[PDB]
Amino acid sequence: LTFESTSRFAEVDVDGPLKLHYHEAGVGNDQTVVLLHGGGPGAASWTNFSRNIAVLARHFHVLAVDQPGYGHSDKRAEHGQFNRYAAMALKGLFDQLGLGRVPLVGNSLGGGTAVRFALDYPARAGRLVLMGPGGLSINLFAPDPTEGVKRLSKFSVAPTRENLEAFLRVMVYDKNLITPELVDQRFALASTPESLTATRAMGKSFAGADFEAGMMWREVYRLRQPVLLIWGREDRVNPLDGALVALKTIPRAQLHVFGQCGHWVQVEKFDEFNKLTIEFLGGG
Amino acid sequence: LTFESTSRFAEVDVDGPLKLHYHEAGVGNDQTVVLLHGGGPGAASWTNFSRNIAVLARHFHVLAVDQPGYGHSDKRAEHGQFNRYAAMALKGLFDQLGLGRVPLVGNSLGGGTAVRFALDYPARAGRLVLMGPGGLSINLFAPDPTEGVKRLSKFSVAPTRENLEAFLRVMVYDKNLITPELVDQRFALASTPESLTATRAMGKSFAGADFEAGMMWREVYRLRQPVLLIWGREDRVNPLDGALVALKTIPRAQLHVFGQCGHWVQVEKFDEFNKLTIEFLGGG
Amino acid sequence: LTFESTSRFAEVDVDGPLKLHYHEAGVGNDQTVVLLHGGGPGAASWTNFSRNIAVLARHFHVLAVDQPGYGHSDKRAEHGQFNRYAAMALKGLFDQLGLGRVPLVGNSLGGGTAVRFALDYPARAGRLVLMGPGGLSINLFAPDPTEGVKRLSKFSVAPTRENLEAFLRVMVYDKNLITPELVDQRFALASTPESLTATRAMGKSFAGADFEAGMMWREVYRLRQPVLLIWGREDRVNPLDGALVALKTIPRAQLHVFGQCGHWVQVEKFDEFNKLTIEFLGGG
Amino acid sequence: LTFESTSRFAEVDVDGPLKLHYHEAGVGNDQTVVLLHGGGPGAASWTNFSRNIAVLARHFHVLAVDQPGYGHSDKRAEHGQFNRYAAMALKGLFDQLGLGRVPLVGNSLGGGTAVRFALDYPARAGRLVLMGPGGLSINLFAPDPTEGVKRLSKFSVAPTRENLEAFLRVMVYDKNLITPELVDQRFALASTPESLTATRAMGKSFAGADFEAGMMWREVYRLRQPVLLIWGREDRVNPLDGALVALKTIPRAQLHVFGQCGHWVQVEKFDEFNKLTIEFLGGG
Repeated sequence: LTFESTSRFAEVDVDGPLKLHYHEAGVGNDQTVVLLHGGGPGAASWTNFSRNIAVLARHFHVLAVDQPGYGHSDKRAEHGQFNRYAAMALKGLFDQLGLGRVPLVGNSLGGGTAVRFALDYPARAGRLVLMGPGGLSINLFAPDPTEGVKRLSKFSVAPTRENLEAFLRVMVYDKNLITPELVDQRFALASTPESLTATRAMGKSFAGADFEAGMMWREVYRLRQPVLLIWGREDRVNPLDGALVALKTIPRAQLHVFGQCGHWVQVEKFDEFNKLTIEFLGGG
Repeated sequence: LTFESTSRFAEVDVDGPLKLHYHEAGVGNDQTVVLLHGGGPGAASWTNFSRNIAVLARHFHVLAVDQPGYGHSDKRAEHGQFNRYAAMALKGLFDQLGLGRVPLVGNSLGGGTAVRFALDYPARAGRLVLMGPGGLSINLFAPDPTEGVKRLSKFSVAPTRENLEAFLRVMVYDKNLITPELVDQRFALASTPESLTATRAMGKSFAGADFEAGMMWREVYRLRQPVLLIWGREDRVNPLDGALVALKTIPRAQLHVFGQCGHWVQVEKFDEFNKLTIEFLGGG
Repeated sequence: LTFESTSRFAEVDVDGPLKLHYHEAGVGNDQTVVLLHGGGPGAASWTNFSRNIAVLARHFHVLAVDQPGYGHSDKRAEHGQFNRYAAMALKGLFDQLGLGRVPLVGNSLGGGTAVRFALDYPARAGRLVLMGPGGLSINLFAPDPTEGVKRLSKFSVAPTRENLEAFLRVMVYDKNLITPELVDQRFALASTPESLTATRAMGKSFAGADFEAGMMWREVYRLRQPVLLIWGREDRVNPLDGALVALKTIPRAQLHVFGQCGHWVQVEKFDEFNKLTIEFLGGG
Repeated sequence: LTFESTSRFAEVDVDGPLKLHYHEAGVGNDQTVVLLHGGGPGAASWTNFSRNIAVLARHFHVLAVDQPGYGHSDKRAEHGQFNRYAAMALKGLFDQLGLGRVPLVGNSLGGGTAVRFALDYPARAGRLVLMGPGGLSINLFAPDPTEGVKRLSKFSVAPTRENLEAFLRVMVYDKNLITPELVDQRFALASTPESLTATRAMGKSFAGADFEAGMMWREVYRLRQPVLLIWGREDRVNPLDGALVALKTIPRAQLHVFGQCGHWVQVEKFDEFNKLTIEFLGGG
């Protein structure tokens, strides 16, 4: 399995044509699962899930989708509330691929997209696995913006390698994961005019009209599927107190918390995350 | 595997001779694990872990120990702080069986014993799996005593079948698990003069001198092993808010919460509990 | 000041004529305040706020309104979501009496009504004082129904003196406040056929398809006024964990928690409660 | 009232002579109260409590004590656990001035000292008012170190004007309180060689083998007096989740949380803070 061997494009209609890039693996396997990556500058499907896609593709038909604004998907300068935008694009892709009801796995912004998708198209989303998710999180104790969100904002205003390394270091417990190679690769993708345009567009999208669409903690009481919330105890972007409304109100919720783990559970606790996800989605 | 085929006794010295009953299975397997049951009237090892012992014994050398006051272990009318008493008995058994460092699995009172054991004899306890545990739990939001503890107290004062059924119903989410057969079997064991004597002795043991020994949330910052806390979201005896000091202060802690699950995780979520415990203790 | 001397009636229109009873004191004081009582069987304005009306009436023009279904207000057999029904009745009274923007003080059910009113008619509500409030509370840790709600339901199905006493005992920290006289007085009011009709109508409304209007924790981010949340640490009906979403999402929120205090803050901490309310509402 | 008019010195003995500086006002008022300031670089009694001393001195005999290492009190290069060191200094002052049982008001580091004092010398401490206190706080949700503590450490390693400004900005909700004049005044006091010696001695003491005496969340169940915890909802140094163990375990605890308020409650909510403290301590 390589980036190039798994690479696919589709064109969907979201206020006009929208190119989506995704990775496909495990084509032999009956159970389809959709993977939605985190939203840090320069993030994309293959790098977000590099420790997961091969293991999951042994069990499932994996569709890892670059969200609009990321990777090789289109990077429009203008769009509405991001999670609803991304959810509409994914729904376009489900229809094109002939999918019915499919489980979704999403970290951070991708968790927000997975939830918005499961609320807007309830019959299309099966079981959800959500790692340090946006949208259904509401930090009952942590003052907003969090240390993590403030470092992301600083990069948006001053997109330097130093500001990117600072944001990456508050995303993990083990700061040695933030290697010079990782910083150089993320920064090369994040600093392009097309990426910076998307990065800011996405910021502006969460304030003003349709802010309510981002307050998904108000709505997840309506989810009827099993939902596995996964958190790093030391998440400094979407901290653990953000899990409590979702855990209380989602009828078939579970929560797993990992000590000595920040915001990148799928990287920092890859083996434990892989085994939880395989068991929760029925072993395939 | 039957109650009779697995039954064992040992005599240990705890302020004089103390008979301990336990169940042994998986004698072929290299990794020993000790199971410590919950403390409800009439509880014992075989009935507490009936959905777990056979599955665990495929992977591990299982020692499921009737705590002093329960099952076929001695039921003294007088003893100190219960968890320290039970921990001293277990340590006597470890020495007799020639055990070094062994992981422990404990629900409720047994979780309290497992923790007291891991604090008092730190080199003898490996990984801990603790389900709705006593002792390291401190209910930061729930007024004490909880609905669950009050129903246990009512049975101690008025040991009727009706008061026992009432206490059992607040221990599970799915009240159909509290069958007439289960109520009749627990009540027959709970109502014996020997059991009632132990039941009250144990009550009196948690107030007065050595109350600090029961406040293990003050001490678990010192635990150096991985610890898997497991809770039912709807636990009405040791509610979920009781997990937070332990999750914060134990360096290598994890937490799993099950929605639609009360105080008997090992029964109500037996399959998920079994798989979590097997993976966490290294698959054996 | 007596029940009789302060007693007033108004007729308002909510799907037809609705008689409201209220108590008026401190006439000619510059600032009007409306008090809304809790919803336990036999509750009413005068008995709910007897340790408060005389003191508040030194500073404020006090209107203590019997909500529909309570005291001498009309006791209809059917209504929609209770808080919106009560808020529509209160709006009728505000219009009839010519009130502009008035601060509201509400405990439990009355706190829910005060919030529903402040959301639906934002220009008519000033500062809110909410004591163990319903509606905007969501018990993130406590399994629902709570011990307090379960004892209320038990009375509703078997309206005996013993079941009322059991419900009143989980309302207070100091169970000596639950005197034979209090039990007798409340039982007499709660067991009339009209009062039972109202309590049975309350049950159907809370589990009808109108339930979303009750989930005011979803909506209080919209409140623009200062809001003083007041909780008994030992509240067993609406426990302290129910404060957290409102404290987080109301911009100008404050929270005060009293140790050694249950659900009846205005009785068990009457002096401290009076003093907080007088200062928060501007001294009068 | 001025810095100069209220300035007093005492010599006490803690492993040898120790000069303490304090401010005295309201002499001849029946009730003495001791104020203990927070621990930010350049902090001292007069600047910490300038919006409070004049008001409190109308009701109380105020002693505002510069803790060892701050203001004009001695700045030793080495000491044990800071709160016990400061509590031993305060006991020396109490004995020297002939004080009996005195209520204590402390913010942050000073709240830790007030608690250590109330635990070690229980007959000498009355009612406690603790604002965003250290020591008895344990951040159950917030990863440690907090954004606030990290900016303090950054100043300690690189004691520049820019790093001090960055630390002062996470102390307050309204960043306009952090004026060039405030930064200039604090930087001047914080960057003297004696003050840097004291701040470097503070660092070593908090990560020395004396750390257990700092974990006062383990011990405050012993406090017998009424304790008023006061928190800014937006506290980024000692965040609100740090209140929960103390609120649960102190028998006569109260908590007050101000929305739109950071770590400096006594500055950002000075009027409401003064009024709460005056009422709680008995009006004087």
